[PDB]
Amino acid sequence: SSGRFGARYGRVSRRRVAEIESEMNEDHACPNCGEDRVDRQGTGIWQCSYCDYKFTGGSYKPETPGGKTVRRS
Amino acid sequence: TGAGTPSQGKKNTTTHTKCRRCGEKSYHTKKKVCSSCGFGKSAKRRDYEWQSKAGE
Amino acid sequence: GRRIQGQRRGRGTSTFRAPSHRYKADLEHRKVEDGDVIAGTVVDIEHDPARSAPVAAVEFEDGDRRLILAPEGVGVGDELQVGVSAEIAPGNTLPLAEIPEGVPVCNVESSPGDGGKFARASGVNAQLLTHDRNVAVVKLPSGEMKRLDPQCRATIGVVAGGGRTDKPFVKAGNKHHKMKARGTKWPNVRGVAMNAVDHPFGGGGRQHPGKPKSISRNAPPGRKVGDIASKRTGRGG
RNA sequence: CGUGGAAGUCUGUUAGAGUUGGUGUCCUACAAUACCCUCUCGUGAUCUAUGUGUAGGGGUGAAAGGCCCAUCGAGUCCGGCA
RNA sequence: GUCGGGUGAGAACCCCGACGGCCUAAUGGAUAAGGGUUCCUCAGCACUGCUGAUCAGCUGAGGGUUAGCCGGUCCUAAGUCUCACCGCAACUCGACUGAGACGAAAUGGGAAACAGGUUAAUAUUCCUGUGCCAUCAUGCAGUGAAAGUUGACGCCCUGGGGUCGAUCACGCCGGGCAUCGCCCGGUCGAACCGUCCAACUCCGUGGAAGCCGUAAUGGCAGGAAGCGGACGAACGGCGGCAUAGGGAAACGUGAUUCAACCUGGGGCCCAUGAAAAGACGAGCAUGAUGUCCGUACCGAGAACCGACACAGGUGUCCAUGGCGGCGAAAGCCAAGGCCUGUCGGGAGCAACCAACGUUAGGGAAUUCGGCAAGUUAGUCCCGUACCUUCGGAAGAAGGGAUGCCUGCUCCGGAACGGAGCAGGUCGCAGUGACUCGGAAGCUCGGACUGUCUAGUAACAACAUAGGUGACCGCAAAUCCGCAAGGACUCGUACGGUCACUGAAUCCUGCCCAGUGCAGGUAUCUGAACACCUCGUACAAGAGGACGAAGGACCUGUCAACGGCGGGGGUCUUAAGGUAGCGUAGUACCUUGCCGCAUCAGUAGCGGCUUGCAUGAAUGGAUUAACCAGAGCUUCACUGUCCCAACGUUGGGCCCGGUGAACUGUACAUUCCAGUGCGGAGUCUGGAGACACCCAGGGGGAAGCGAAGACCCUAUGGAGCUUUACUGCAGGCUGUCGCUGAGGACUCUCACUCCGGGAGGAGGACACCGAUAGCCGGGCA
RNA sequence: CGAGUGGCUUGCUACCUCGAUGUCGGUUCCCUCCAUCCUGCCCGUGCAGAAGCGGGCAAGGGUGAGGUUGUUCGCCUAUUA
RNA sequence: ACGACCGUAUAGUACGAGAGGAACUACGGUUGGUGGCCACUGGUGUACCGGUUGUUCGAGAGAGCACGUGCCGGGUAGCCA
Ligand SMILES: COc1ccc(C[C@H]2NC[C@H](O)[C@H]2OC(C)=O)cc1
Ligand SMILES: [Cl-]
Ligand SMILES: [Cl-]
Ligand SMILES: [Cl-]
Ligand SMILES: [K+]
Ligand SMILES: [Mg+2]
Ligand SMILES: [Mg+2]
Ligand SMILES: [Mg+2]
Ligand SMILES: [Mg+2]
Ligand SMILES: [Mg+2]
Ligand SMILES: [Mg+2]
Ligand SMILES: [Mg+2]
Ligand SMILES: [Mg+2]
Ligand SMILES: [Mg+2]
Ligand SMILES: [Mg+2]
Ligand SMILES: [Mg+2]
Ligand SMILES: [Mg+2]
Ligand SMILES: [Mg+2]
Ligand SMILES: [Mg+2]
Ligand SMILES: [Mg+2]
Ligand SMILES: [Mg+2]
Ligand SMILES: [Mg+2]
Ligand SMILES: [Mg+2]
Ligand SMILES: [Mg+2]
Ligand SMILES: [Mg+2]
Ligand SMILES: [Mg+2]
Ligand SMILES: [Mg+2]
Ligand SMILES: [Mg+2]
Ligand SMILES: [Mg+2]
Ligand SMILES: [Mg+2]
Ligand SMILES: [Mg+2]
Ligand SMILES: [Mg+2]
Ligand SMILES: [Mg+2]
Ligand SMILES: [Mg+2]
Ligand SMILES: [Mg+2]
Ligand SMILES: [Mg+2]
Ligand SMILES: [Mg+2]
Ligand SMILES: [Mg+2]
Ligand code: NA
Ligand code: NA
Ligand code: NA
Ligand code: NA
Ligand code: NA
Ligand code: NA
Ligand code: NA
Ligand code: NA
Ligand code: NA
Ligand code: NA
Ligand code: NA
Ligand code: NA
Ligand code: NA
Ligand code: NA
Ligand code: NA
Ligand code: NA
Ligand SMILES: [Sr+2]
Ligand SMILES: [Sr+2]
Ligand SMILES: [Sr+2]
Ligand SMILES: [Sr+2]
Ligand SMILES: [Sr+2]
Ligand SMILES: [Sr+2]
Ligand SMILES: [Sr+2]
Ligand SMILES: [Sr+2]
Ligand SMILES: [Sr+2]
Ligand SMILES: [Sr+2]
Ligand SMILES: [Sr+2]
Ligand SMILES: [Sr+2]
Ligand SMILES: [Sr+2]
Ligand SMILES: [Sr+2]
Ligand SMILES: [Sr+2]
Ligand SMILES: [Sr+2]
Ligand SMILES: [Sr+2]
Ligand SMILES: [Sr+2]
Ligand SMILES: [Sr+2]
Ligand SMILES: [Sr+2]
Ligand SMILES: [Sr+2]
Ligand SMILES: [Sr+2]
Ligand SMILES: [Sr+2]
Ligand SMILES: [Sr+2]
Ligand SMILES: [Sr+2]
Ligand SMILES: [Sr+2]
Ligand SMILES: [Sr+2]
Ligand SMILES: [Sr+2]
Ligand SMILES: [Sr+2]
Ligand SMILES: [Sr+2]
Ligand SMILES: [Sr+2]
Ligand SMILES: [Sr+2]
Ligand SMILES: [Sr+2]
Ligand SMILES: [Sr+2]
Ligand SMILES: [Sr+2]
Ligand SMILES: [Sr+2]
Ligand SMILES: [Sr+2]
Ligand SMILES: [Sr+2]
Ligand SMILES: [Sr+2]
Ligand SMILES: [Sr+2]
Ligand SMILES: [Sr+2]
Ligand SMILES: [Sr+2]
Ligand SMILES: [Sr+2]
Repeated sequence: SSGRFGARYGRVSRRRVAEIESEMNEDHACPNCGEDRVDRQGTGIWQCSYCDYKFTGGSYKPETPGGKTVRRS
Repeated sequence: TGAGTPSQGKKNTTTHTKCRRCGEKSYHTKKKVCSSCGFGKSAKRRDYEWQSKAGE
Repeated sequence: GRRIQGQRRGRGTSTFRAPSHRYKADLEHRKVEDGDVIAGTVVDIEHDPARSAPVAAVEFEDGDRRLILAPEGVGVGDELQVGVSAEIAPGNTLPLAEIPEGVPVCNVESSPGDGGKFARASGVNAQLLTHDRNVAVVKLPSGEMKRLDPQCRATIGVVAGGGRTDKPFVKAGNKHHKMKARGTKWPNVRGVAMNAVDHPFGGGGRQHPGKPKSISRNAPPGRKVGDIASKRTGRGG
């Protein structure tokens, strides 16, 4: 996904951007319904194209490992 | 770019203008203060002892 | 010599100031008398230029439209409650006394009613541990055990925008854009690359500091550079 | 295979910005930093106008002791001063 | 520029005509700033004008700028000021907090104007026609009225609507050309009023289990398509405006591609892309009012800044004129502008110089070095290595094609769009000019884009992402202020401060003795106040007791300053150099030795390598990609060279006019020798020497230009450093005051902080004032 | 071992110039010296010849092209009387 | 204003066991330098003639511009090596 970076920057810098942007562009399950229609609107801002539910999540993930710990207690 | 002749070409800004108080072309239209009589800065007229030789 | 960069900072000139006129809101907790009967609906989720994390727009029962420090999971339509008898749900603000032990909390107050000081950055959280009639022990994001007044308010959940530090900036331009939204002079020229006149580490035929880097706490501004009062340096040992 | 159209991405005297070599021309100059060809950048940490801020042991400085009105390893003016 | 002509006392350069040229993002059009009358007219030539002048931006005298609807004015932006408050010895000084005001003329927001006519000079301002806005008054309607909407918004890609323009087709009007019958121009008509509505959104119907849809993404039983409907755009269409205006005339119609303008879809952010006034919401008639300021002209190779009529510098809009082509490219040409990048005349016009063309054979032999020049070149097809971070390398390399003419095919709705086929055919040459890469390899450096010495350094230097260490829980760390106060901070450890290293990959050894920092500390040392002894009718003073930080001492720490040897089969001073790399941009010896390559190679590359004096974030090694960075090799090319020639343009030379400067103790026609403070046109001896003038290239005048930058000297200066001398800020710490009640402790009432408040936290501490000790190139 | 000549190297001195006599190497253009490398004429020879070695007179003319290196110097190549 | 060299004949000779191997003299040429000249060869030749690309003058004809010839081909005199 880091083909835009060309022959520049190096492995680790463009491998970590490719991995993070791959998981960001993925089909995510919505907290309102159950559909795989959540897209990123900006830094930390997520929204479902189905029910128009705009929510807060991680910067690049819609759910962080720490955000899932909150539900437990 | 040279600091001399080619840098003089950009000089079309008006700063020092005719003062309402003293009549000298020293009223800075951006600072709103006169460099000659001190209009805009002080009620008292700008004067200094160094404007003349010490014993005069 | 000449005053160092750290001394130019304090003067508070344009170059060193934060673009305050471009900032949205000072995210503080709402002021309630007692009774808890203050709740609101989340209207929008906005980007906050001050902290690079998202912020939630909430419209309260008494007609007050204020931006609040958004925890993770808070979305449009959701109802948030602020007060003593508030529900123990993520996104609600209640004093540390009413919040159960072992629950991740954010935007914690130092002194009761200050509006929140601790655990506000992207994805961080404070952990409430021990309870008492006098003290509420909270474990801050640095790992420090902070003894606080149980009357200090806090919001349940971790702060939104988690994992921001995970992705590299890759290029200088990305750093440039972030820095233009902060109160920092960037790029950073090393003192060792400067002249003797400009910095304690300046000068020489080759680049190296002129004395050891570990400076005393008692050092005056102009000399306090490098490793400030270091207990140790290095990785090993 | 196509679609898509990313990029401190490439070519480019587009506009614009910059200034490598010629150690060419000039060197009582057209010019107290100019001319010509050549050359670099040209969607970005880009360029630019106007307005606005920071002032002299002080600013400002991607740091060359660079720049702060042809003035800088401490501006300029007058005074100390004959 | 040239030939005629005009005016004039006078004409190369003032004016008319013709012919010939120049400018095309400008040499055209409109403007901002800035200038300030430079604008127009008349009269002039003493001044100014690179010559001349009858001309003029010159001299003199007159004249010239007309606004409800174009700016200003109003609003608010970064931010500024004033007042109050507070500080300060004090203020014309100073941060905060309040209130007020100021802050946008091209280019932020914003009530309303269009078309034509007119002057020597103004013009959406005057005049004609038409229109529009606001306020107020009267009348009618209305009692709604403020919720909401608008003002009002980033970057990238893109669809749809659509005007001007451009082009095509055909018709009409006018012109041009004259083998043809082609070519050029025109064919007009606003604001405004009215009306139409695509996109988006929504409603009803419908009932898709696979269909609907796009350039693309996409949409749906949470209800798809289809059908009906609500809301709803243009600076656009349409009608009026218009027996208005304009044109000599005709006074068109259709189309394509479509700037403006309108309206959607998509993607990006560790970046989130103003505010306020105002408007809408919220009708209509008639009438009144609409003041004040700007308005000329230039806007540049002569109206601005640069002392100049300066080859410099200086913002915006016209980015859609034609051919050309990918093109806002070249070249050529319109519209418009100009012959003022303002001295001319003459000589085949010599030498010499600047720019430049062409040179046979050789082909880098030139030189520090291919510096300079040249070679290559557009487009299509074939084809393409090592290495690599798999992106790239790559337009690698190499090979072929390329025009015109006739007739056609395919894609598309179509283009005056694109891709091909067959036949014919011309030249030395078909990207025919123009436009337009020379290619390959080895090594060094820095990873990359970026930054820099305005004016001799663009680089390997700075920056960078990335790596790392340090400080700090926010009444913080760091920093500014004398103070009142302030930045960081609308910030809170995924933060931000202070430093080092400098992408990725593989790694980053050993040393804490010294120095630095930090922690600890029985004991030692450690100031002042208070306390005790002596002394003094008191005081000075002497001693003691207690003992803070600090020091001694101990420990931790090197991705902290740094270190990693001599000797022998330990010693200094802690350790004794590990991976690697290595004759290095680090190797003195040194052109090290061997090999490659060349006829020959102090070069370059590889290997070896005992390294004068490599080595691991003072980072070591390595490395794809990138580079106006340093070195080397090859192919190609060539006037760099052998070795120079001829030519072209501007000078140079002669003539008219204009007209400086540098320099000057005097004398001066010198030459060879000598002498002399040892580097003489001038002294001595000889030699030579008739005067003046033109052109030349620069041998001499230790030529001209600058009170030597080097070096030394001066009880000269400045910047910089430090364990130099002496001090000054600052930090830490004790003590006294503020400061209170019952060697450890409780409390609350000062005081501080949090809270809107109630009240909460803290608390005689802290802050502050004073003093004492320690640290203290931060500063003098 | 002794005696000298030169003024190209180096060193020494501090006379001249610090109100300035522009550096090294190279280049280009001119003149000169002889202690002669070649060429002319000679003497000797461990001179058969050929090719040399050594010496004398002699400055008319000539003494060139290249590879490394900024180099002067020097090393190297092929030509050359 | 000439310097120098190579070659042929002398001669496979003198000399010498052989190997090897001269000279006087007479000739031909080369090289460097020098002065002059252009029939010949070569260069130039923005005199001139032709071809041809783009654009403008409507086409044609005939022309302008494309840096002081648009480019390409040929090239007289002169000047030159
Ligand atoms: C090579 O090193 C050099 C040293 C000094 C000089 C100059 C001096 N030489 C003659 C005079 O003493 C002086 O002349 C000047 C100053 O013009 C030149 C070169
Ligand atoms: Cl950051
Ligand atoms: Cl105006
Ligand atoms: Cl669309
Ligand atoms: K001197
Ligand atoms: Mg806040
Ligand atoms: Mg900033
Ligand atoms: Mg840096
Ligand atoms: Mg430096
Ligand atoms: Mg210092
Ligand atoms: Mg370094
Ligand atoms: Mg270093
Ligand atoms: Mg500015
Ligand atoms: Mg320096
Ligand atoms: Mg007149
Ligand atoms: Mg006019
Ligand atoms: Mg002029
Ligand atoms: Mg040739
Ligand atoms: Mg040579
Ligand atoms: Mg070159
Ligand atoms: Mg078709
Ligand atoms: Mg090297
Ligand atoms: Mg670089
Ligand atoms: Mg570096
Ligand atoms: Mg420079
Ligand atoms: Mg550069
Ligand atoms: Mg870093
Ligand atoms: Mg870091
Ligand atoms: Mg080697
Ligand atoms: Mg180490
Ligand atoms: Mg002197
Ligand atoms: Mg010196
Ligand atoms: Mg001094
Ligand atoms: Mg307070
Ligand atoms: Mg000092
Ligand atoms: Mg001289
Ligand atoms: Mg002799
Ligand atoms: Mg001679
Ligand atoms: Na694809
Ligand atoms: Na240049
Ligand atoms: Na660059
Ligand atoms: Na100063
Ligand atoms: Na003239
Ligand atoms: Na309309
Ligand atoms: Na770039
Ligand atoms: Na140590
Ligand atoms: Na070392
Ligand atoms: Na030439
Ligand atoms: Na001379
Ligand atoms: Na100095
Ligand atoms: Na002698
Ligand atoms: Na020389
Ligand atoms: Na001779
Ligand atoms: Na040599
Ligand atoms: Sr320039
Ligand atoms: Sr300006
Ligand atoms: Sr003032
Ligand atoms: Sr006074
Ligand atoms: Sr706050
Ligand atoms: Sr508050
Ligand atoms: Sr240093
Ligand atoms: Sr270690
Ligand atoms: Sr680019
Ligand atoms: Sr480019
Ligand atoms: Sr140079
Ligand atoms: Sr010139
Ligand atoms: Sr110059
Ligand atoms: Sr040139
Ligand atoms: Sr004085
Ligand atoms: Sr104009
Ligand atoms: Sr006259
Ligand atoms: Sr005029
Ligand atoms: Sr205003
Ligand atoms: Sr405006
Ligand atoms: Sr369209
Ligand atoms: Sr005007
Ligand atoms: Sr100009
Ligand atoms: Sr014209
Ligand atoms: Sr003139
Ligand atoms: Sr020719
Ligand atoms: Sr060469
Ligand atoms: Sr060479
Ligand atoms: Sr080819
Ligand atoms: Sr590296
Ligand atoms: Sr610059
Ligand atoms: Sr690295
Ligand atoms: Sr230590
Ligand atoms: Sr070793
Ligand atoms: Sr001369
Ligand atoms: Sr002699
Ligand atoms: Sr001889
Ligand atoms: Sr020498
Ligand atoms: Sr040597
Ligand atoms: Sr013979
Ligand atoms: Sr024989
Ligand atoms: Sr011509
Ligand atoms: Sr060509």
